[PDB]
Amino acid sequence: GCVSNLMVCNLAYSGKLEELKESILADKSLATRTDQDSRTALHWACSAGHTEIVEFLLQLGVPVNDKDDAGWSPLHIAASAGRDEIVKALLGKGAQVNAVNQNGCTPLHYAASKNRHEIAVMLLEGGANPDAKDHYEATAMHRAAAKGNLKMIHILLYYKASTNIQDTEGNTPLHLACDEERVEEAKLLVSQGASIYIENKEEKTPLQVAKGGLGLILKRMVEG
Repeated sequence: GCVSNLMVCNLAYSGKLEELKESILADKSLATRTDQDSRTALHWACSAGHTEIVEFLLQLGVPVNDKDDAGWSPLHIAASAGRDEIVKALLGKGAQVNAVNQNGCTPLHYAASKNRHEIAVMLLEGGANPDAKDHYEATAMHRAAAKGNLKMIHILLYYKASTNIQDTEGNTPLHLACDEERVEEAKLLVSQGASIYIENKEEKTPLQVAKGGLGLILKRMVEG
């Protein structure tokens, strides 16, 4: 498909490595020329998962942190699209782990919302802030708890993510775990220090949001 008004962007998106290599080597300025969405060949190669094209552009020494018109960096694009090897390559060239797009999302928010375990680890090994808050003051942990992703909760706890940050509705990840009936996630969160006392904007603790017996189980875990 024609994703760009820029030839080199279409070549990068469609995985046309040799043609892209010919064009840029012939005119190295094409490597950083931007299209209608303010994207270069790097953004499109990240989107379509063309690792070798990404590696080519990085070895050329293109910038790795330029944002398109929606605030997306290559690292956002690679993390969202589940491009494990490209995320590794971008972190190897000092990609901004804590960059935010126009929704205030970091690459880790996307790793969390799409259950991308290996990418979350690479981002966190790379200095990602586990407590980065989006425009709704929500964290990676809010997403993991809401979706019931135990493996992702273990990753975020290992890298020292807080369990008690309130989003704009006053909900901690434990409120969301209780509301979505994520029983084993709720119990893990409490066992690791998630507060049963914090009230959301409806003046409810996680115990009060919890349904059918979960509230008493969590209360007993903290109070005996």
